[PDB]
Amino acid sequence: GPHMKFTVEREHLLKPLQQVSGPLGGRPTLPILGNLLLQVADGTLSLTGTDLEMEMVARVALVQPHEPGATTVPARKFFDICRGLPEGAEIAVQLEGERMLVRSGRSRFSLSTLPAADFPNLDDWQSEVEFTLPQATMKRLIEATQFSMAHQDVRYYLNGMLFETEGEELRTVATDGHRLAVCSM
Amino acid sequence: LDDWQSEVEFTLPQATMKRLIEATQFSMAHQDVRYYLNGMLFETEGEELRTVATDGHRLAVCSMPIGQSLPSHSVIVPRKGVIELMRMLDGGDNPLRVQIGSNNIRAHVGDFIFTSKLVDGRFPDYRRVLPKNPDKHLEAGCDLLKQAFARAAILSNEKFRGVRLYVSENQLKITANNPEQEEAEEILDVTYSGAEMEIGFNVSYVLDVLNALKCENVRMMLTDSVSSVQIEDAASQSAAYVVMPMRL
Amino acid sequence: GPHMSYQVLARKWRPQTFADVVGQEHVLTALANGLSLGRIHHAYLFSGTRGVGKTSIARLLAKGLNCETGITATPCGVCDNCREIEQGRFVDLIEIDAASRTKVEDTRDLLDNVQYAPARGRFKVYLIDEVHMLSRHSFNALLKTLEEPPEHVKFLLATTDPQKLPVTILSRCLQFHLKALDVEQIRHQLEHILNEEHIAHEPRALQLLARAAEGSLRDALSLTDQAIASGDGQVSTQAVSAMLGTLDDDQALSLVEAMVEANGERVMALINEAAARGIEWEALLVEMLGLLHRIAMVQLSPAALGNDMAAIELRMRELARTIPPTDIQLYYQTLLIGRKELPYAPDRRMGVEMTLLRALAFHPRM
Amino acid sequence: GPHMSYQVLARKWRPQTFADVVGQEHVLTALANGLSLGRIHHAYLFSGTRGVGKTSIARLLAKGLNCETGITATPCGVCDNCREIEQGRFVDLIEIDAASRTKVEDTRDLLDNVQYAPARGRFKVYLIDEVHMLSRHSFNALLKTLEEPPEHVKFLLATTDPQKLPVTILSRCLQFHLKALDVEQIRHQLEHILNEEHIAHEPRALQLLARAAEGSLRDALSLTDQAIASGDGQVSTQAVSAMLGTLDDDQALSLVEAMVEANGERVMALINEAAARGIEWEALLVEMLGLLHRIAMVQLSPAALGNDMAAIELRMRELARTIPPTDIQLYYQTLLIGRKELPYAPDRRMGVEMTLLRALAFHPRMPLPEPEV
Amino acid sequence: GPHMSYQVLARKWRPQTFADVVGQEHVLTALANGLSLGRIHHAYLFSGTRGVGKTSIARLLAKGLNCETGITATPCGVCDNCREIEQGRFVDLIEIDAASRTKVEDTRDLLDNVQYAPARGRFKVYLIDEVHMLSRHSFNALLKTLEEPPEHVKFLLATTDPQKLPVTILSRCLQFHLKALDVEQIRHQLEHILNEEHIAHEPRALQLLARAAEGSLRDALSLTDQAIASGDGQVSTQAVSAMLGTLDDDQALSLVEAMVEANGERVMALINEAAARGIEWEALLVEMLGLLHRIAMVQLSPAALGNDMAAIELRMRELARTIPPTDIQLYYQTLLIGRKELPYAPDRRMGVEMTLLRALAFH
Amino acid sequence: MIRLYPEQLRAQLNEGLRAAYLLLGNDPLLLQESQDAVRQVAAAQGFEEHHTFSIDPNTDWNAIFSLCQAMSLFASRQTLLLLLPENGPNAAINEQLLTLTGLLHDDLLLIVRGNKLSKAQENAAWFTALANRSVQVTCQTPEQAQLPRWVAARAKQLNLELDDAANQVLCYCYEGNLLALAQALERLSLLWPDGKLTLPRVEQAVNDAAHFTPFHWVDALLMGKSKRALHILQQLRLEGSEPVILLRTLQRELLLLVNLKRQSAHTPLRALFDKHRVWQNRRGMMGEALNRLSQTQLRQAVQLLTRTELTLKQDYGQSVWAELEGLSLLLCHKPLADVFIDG
DNA sequence: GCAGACACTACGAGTACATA
DNA sequence: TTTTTTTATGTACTCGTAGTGTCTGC
Ligand SMILES: Nc1ncnc2c1ncn2[C@@H]1O[C@H](COP(=O)(O)OP(=O)(O)O)[C@@H](O)[C@H]1O
Ligand SMILES: Nc1ncnc2c1ncn2[C@@H]1O[C@H](COP(=O)(O)OP(=O)(O)O)[C@@H](O)[C@H]1O
Ligand SMILES: Nc1ncnc2c1ncn2[C@@H]1O[C@H](COP(=O)(O)OP(=O)(O)O)[C@@H](O)[C@H]1O
Ligand code: BEF
Ligand code: BEF
Ligand code: BEF
Ligand SMILES: [Mg+2]
Ligand SMILES: [Mg+2]
Ligand SMILES: [Mg+2]
Ligand SMILES: [Zn+2]
Ligand SMILES: [Zn+2]
Repeated sequence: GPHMKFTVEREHLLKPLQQVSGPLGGRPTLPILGNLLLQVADGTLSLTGTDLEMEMVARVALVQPHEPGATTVPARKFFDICRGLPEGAEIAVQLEGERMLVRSGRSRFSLSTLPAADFPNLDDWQSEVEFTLPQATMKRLIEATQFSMAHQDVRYYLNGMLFETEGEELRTVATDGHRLAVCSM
Repeated sequence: LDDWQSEVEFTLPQATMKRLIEATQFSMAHQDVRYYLNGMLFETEGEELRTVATDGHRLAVCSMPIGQSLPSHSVIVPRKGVIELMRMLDGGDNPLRVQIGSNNIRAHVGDFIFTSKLVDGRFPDYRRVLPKNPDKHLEAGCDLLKQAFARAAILSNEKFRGVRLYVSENQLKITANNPEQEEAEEILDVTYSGAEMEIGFNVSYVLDVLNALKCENVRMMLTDSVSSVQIEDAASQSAAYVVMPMRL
Repeated sequence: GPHMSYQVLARKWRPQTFADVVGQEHVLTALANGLSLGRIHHAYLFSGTRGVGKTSIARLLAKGLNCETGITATPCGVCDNCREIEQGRFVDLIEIDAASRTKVEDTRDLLDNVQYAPARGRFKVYLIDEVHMLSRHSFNALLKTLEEPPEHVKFLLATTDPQKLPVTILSRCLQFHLKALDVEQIRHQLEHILNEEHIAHEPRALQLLARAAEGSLRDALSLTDQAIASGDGQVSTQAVSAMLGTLDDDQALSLVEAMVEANGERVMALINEAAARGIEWEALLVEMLGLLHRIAMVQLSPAALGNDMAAIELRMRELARTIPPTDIQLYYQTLLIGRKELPYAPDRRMGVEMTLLRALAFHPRM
Repeated sequence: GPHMSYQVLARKWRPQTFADVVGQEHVLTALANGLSLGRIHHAYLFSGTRGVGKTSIARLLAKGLNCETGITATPCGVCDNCREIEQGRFVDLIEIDAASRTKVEDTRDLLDNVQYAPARGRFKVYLIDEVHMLSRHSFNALLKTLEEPPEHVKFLLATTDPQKLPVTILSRCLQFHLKALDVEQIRHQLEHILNEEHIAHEPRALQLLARAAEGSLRDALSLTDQAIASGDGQVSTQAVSAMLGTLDDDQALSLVEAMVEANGERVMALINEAAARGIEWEALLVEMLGLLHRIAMVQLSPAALGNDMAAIELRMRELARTIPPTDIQLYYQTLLIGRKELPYAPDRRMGVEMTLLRALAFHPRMPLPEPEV
Repeated sequence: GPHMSYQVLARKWRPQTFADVVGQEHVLTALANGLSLGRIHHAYLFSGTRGVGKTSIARLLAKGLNCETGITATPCGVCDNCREIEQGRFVDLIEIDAASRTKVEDTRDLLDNVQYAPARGRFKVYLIDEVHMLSRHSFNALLKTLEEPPEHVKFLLATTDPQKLPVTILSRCLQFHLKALDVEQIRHQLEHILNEEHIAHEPRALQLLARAAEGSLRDALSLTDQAIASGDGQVSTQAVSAMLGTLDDDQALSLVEAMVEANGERVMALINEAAARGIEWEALLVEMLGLLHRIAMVQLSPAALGNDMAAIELRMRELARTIPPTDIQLYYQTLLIGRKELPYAPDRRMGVEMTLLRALAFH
Repeated sequence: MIRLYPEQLRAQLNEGLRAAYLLLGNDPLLLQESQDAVRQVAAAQGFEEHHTFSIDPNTDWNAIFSLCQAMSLFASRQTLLLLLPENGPNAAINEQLLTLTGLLHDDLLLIVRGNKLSKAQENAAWFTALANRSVQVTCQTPEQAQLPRWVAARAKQLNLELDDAANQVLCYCYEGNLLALAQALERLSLLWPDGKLTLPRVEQAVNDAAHFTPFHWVDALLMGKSKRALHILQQLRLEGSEPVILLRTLQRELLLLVNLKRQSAHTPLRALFDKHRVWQNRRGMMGEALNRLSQTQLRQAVQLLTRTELTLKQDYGQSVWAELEGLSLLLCHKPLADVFIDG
């Protein structure tokens, strides 16, 4: 039914694919979780990758003509297709019937997909604490107190960072046990 | 261990032996019923020290001229000895002194001489294995072919990494399938002229060959679908490879 | 360092041509008809007792399948492919020491590379020897390749016995039962081999070697090589008689008549004398069974004795006259059971003594 | 035309339409009725002895399911999908040689790939052949998928010894047992094969092949090819008889009748004739034991004789009527002891001679007379 | 043609509420009484045999623990979360096929979601089907999760061979044992199933199906699918009569009963059945010998076994006492001689035929 | 080191903790429930953080990390729960335990859990150094004759009423498998909160899941009870021990019994048992066993047993396990076999 | 560069099971 | 209260470890 049209370049497609398919390694329980969700909405590409715990969504501008739709592609195969193609080459994509065909002029691949309805998404919620923190400040917050985490601990909550906020300041608690760390930016 | 007779001395930089072994190591048998098939054949000629490795379905022969008179002698060295010898190669400035015997291979590198036992068998005649007629010959860019084959192989069948060449006038079409049917097609502009032809064959082997030689422009020679393909570089003829087709 | 290493007759005289094979007329005719007529098959298993030639027939078939002349019934013997198969270098004849390479891992490995085209020959022959020692998983792994192999690959199986194979594999090959070779074929082949090898031989010695081999070229030929070491340069009747432990004398029938008359002392004295002289015991009981058979046969139908039996008729016919027909069969059964239990006895002489006492227990009155 | 390629009778003559099967009724009818009524169960196991058709029946059913038109019990031989499965390597039929796929590392990958939709036809048919070879972890992995597979996946399991499977797998899937064929069906199939092959044949040779096939059609076809090779391209009673080692020569009834009539000279003459014929003695003894067994069975009930044995039925009936059961049992026991002692006899001919002689001299109505006292 | 795909009766008639579970009154009532009140152990191990309801009951607990109404022994009828669990998709129940997930590199990750917040509805609850395939280290991870389980989560568990679990986890888990269905239960359930859709049925076919089911309900449903197939949309006595060649079991006692006399066609019918069935002839004769030996035992002791063939405690006893012990000893001699010489017969069928003929030759 | 019973370990738990605790003895479930009671008592007390460590050779001591360093956010004391190997530890682990005790903090508790140790393992360096302040306690499952009282006492502790018939069917179905017994008790309590269970459905909620070690098998066979022995063999199903253990057992007692019958004409059976102290709970159970036999009876038993001995090991028979059913049942009503088998 | 990540692949061991 | 006592050979599986390709923001 749905038939999407990609017309993109490698340099503007390699990095979003890396950021969306990095954590997607290994074998997930639902086979769709091992798959990468492609959505073509307006002049926008949405690449979604999940592990039932975290979702990475990359947005890519579509300057060249396109067609809206939604499908899912084996992440490793699609990434290896986009990788290795000649630098500056244009990837065109048409999802016909069951299979998705990618083309780079002199190359053509036909990849098997899975219906987009099967892909899980995280329900909307209310964001209590919304802020626009400077990126460098968040980087400092993470790095100055991330070396102490106590990964793989019996507490089953000592394994994660804590974030506390008050007024115009915030702190990151490095729950570790024999180690503690805090950062006040 | 004592010394040996029939002991010809070699004087060659470690880079020469490294190039040779790296040229014919990926096609050396690993735990196969043909016991002589393991290891490499080192054969001495007045022109070079030719070396031959084969699984029965990948025949890689390298020929680097040595510049010394060599009495004709054919040796087979097992896989373990070859791997160890390749590990002991480095630097490229020291002259390696390879000493052959009836049942042993010794080698002087720097200040140390190491030895390896020698497989007892009669290795096949590689020249007969090489095709007797290169009637259909084509040349294509080495890196272009390598990239195209990697692209095609990324959808190839997992256990049997098998693709299919279709050679038409100045065109190579790579087609690959797999379980959970997926089709990979890629077209390359090549320097070919002759009869239209199709041939199925393993793609891991061809990617390995192209990785080993890595010239500017490769050329392969072939006659018929059942016929094996003989791939070498178009610059020289020092290294040749033979890949046996899939299907039949 | 002799010619390679086959100074032994067992390896030197393996046939190289269908014309050079002895016996096996039915299977040779079938293979020749199949090769010439065009009816070819992908899986032949040759089943028969040891030293009959199933490995040799398989290798000769492999030659015939890959001769440059074409698919020829008789291999060239001189063409390059035949020479390579003789040397073992031929990269399409994949011989398997299946008794040694038993793991299903290696069977799977050799089945993965079946799709490849043959390197030089027409057919990629998978000669498998001692198939019956494949692990059950290996047998079942061979199934879908044996049934429908690609057009270019042909399987050869060479097993000592066919019944150990699963009934699935046994139903996917041509079962060629190699008929065991009778005495005359062995004698003629041995005489021809010795004439080619230029060593003097006596016909009766060859008859002994034939009758002691129980139908096997390899067994008889190994026995001849053993005799050559004993009998200096010649297979002489005396040397092979002493080595093989044959019953040259007449003590066999003497202790037969002692045993059937319940003469325990006489039987024990004869056994002691034979052991002192250095007799062999299995041949003793074989001779017992033969003499008892002759006695019974002339008890039923007279004038049945021949040569030595016809000479010792003066005793044999008297024994047939005095011994009832019922007791002859019982003596024969007891002696053959004793021969069956000879391996299961710590001392061979003690086993023969046990057998004779079991026989005498039929009439142990005195 | 006759298409002279001479390529293995077994593979050339594998059934391709739903009607070419040898005559398995209780499974072909069930499959056809299921496909007609729309009850396409998602998993079912074919069992039965070697070479009856289960691997062939699975291919026919995959042909029927994935036909271009609507699901039809009798597949067509013209549409693209049926032609492809006919030629093998069909796109949607995944034929898994399970004997080569036993590690759980591959069954897990199979269940990983099962989700993706097929491209052609309706279903993707997983024909897992030799199921009983899968390792235990593979079976447990297959369990949950077999209970509730996706909408478009059918599992064609075929095996030889279903009792090896874990009982839960037997529960998950249907069970079709393919009975070993009768002699009439297999002989008719051999007649059809040879007639279409344009090869002359003799009825006795076909009956011999059917008898020696042990009720499995591939055995008969392999034997037919071996006999075609054995003869000069023609199936003849003489060639089949000499190749099988059977004793149709001089029958065996003469020998047993000489036994019951206590004529040692006739037994000797027949033994000498067989020896000149170069026959194997253990086969002769097996034939005599079989004759005795059939005589006893007919004495209990005259309808025990087989139609393939209708050549000597009058003398069979007469011997059943004359000899008392006890003498038959004594002959059977004596000959069976002789066969047991054959490997340990000094010579097979001599051992069989003495077995015949022992079974003769112990005959109560006419024993061998005591010589003098 | 390609329409009306009647999927398996094993999957279509899968129970939805505790009122649709046939048999297993003890488990149903125990969990019903336990759900009204809050005493819920953190792990429920289900065990039984092939195809009874362990998975079905586990689906029912996922139905019950998670509902808009709350923890209810009574069903929900329709409510989002439990509605969602009628089909496959559901957020706070994840069904780990433990057979496909045996290594720690998978099960540690799966159990690592226990410390995340539960999805819509309380009681993050997952069903680790066929637990006996977990690796040892996987069991250690499961134990470390069970010893300190988060209060907001629970998780069920199922198997078929409970002896393979470590004693620690078995002792921790509140094991329910699920019994094999009785013949009457399966028969009535199959009657109901056949009446439900459209298929006519006669009772004898259903007793035969229940007897051949060996107690598993899923087995009965597979055999009723086969019966419908063979019978052309009607499970009459003839299709199940074709099945009767498989479910016909009592054969070794009838031949023993017919040996002591000349019954005529009984021996021929029984040997025909044995040949067409192809069971182990050596085992057949060994069973013959065992029956005959226990008969000889009964001759010298009026009630020697008693528990032998309770269904044939009114016919086997006659030949256990009426037949003289000397005849029994002679028959034992005949059968022993037959077994000793059986493998050397031309065929083992011929050998057993000859044993029967020798037995019938004397008396 | 005190070597007491858990019925007193509860008392020492109620009083001041006597440093490290070591509870031992092969336990179906009593070890785990004692551990749970220790856990709840500690949670009531200071120590709350139960760190689980598996004592095993070839496994390094990560406990030193807890031993050398103190907790920083919530000290709250803590307890090291050690799981011993089923054969006991080795000298290296035994001395590293002493090193750990040398690293012991005042808020640290050492709990060592395992089965009975060897004398050298019992008298290791760590136990010897801890003999001054630590305690030792051991327990074992009740026997067959001791089961009914234990079950009734547990029922009275759980405030649910039982009956004689219910206790009989429980001790038959669950004989020594207390985990199954406890689960069945909970199931009967939850199924009917009436509090009155006499024989209404106790069989309905109880299966046949119990352990059966071979020593009792002859205890039935010596009576020659056909139905009882057959039921015992049917109970042995699904926990089926390989035949060799059962065969070794009955050949042991039958050789002993045949020697006893040979010597019966000599010094009487009691003073003969004085040599045969096989602790069959009196050596008198064998005394009433030997009352019902004969020399020919022993011959008929030994012939079948020795024929089976070569029937399973010479040719690897598959029915041989079921042969244990054959041999045990035929002896029940066979005063003496009139040859006809004489194997 | 580049070393360290990071993956990936192969090997031994310990364990569980099967079959002759 | 400590008490006897079957194997060879093969096949899988899962957990460490070890060695190596490859390549990424460092
Ligand atoms: N049919 C035969 N013709 C000629 N020589 C034979 C024949 N059979 C056996 N031999 C001799 O026996 C030796 C071993 O034969 P081989 O074929 O290995 O027997 P096997 O069937 O037992 O492997 C050969 O080298 C050859 O000398
Ligand atoms: N029912 C049948 N009809 C026709 N040929 C058959 C039949 N069964 C077996 N065969 C013959 O046996 C050959 C292989 O049969 P196959 O179906 O592989 O048996 P299996 O069930 O053992 O795999 C076929 O090529 C065919 O010639
Ligand atoms: N108590 C039951 N009520 C209804 N159907 C049942 C019951 N038990 C088993 N079944 C049937 O058997 C099929 C498989 O049941 P399942 O619960 O998976 O058995 P298992 O205990 O072996 O996992 C179900 O689809 C259902 O049809
Ligand atoms: F039987 Be032979 F010696 F291969
Ligand atoms: F040859 Be069949 F698949 F047993
Ligand atoms: F799914 Be059940 F355990 F057969
Ligand atoms: Mg051989
Ligand atoms: Mg098949
Ligand atoms: Mg289940
Ligand atoms: Zn069609
Ligand atoms: Zn609900």
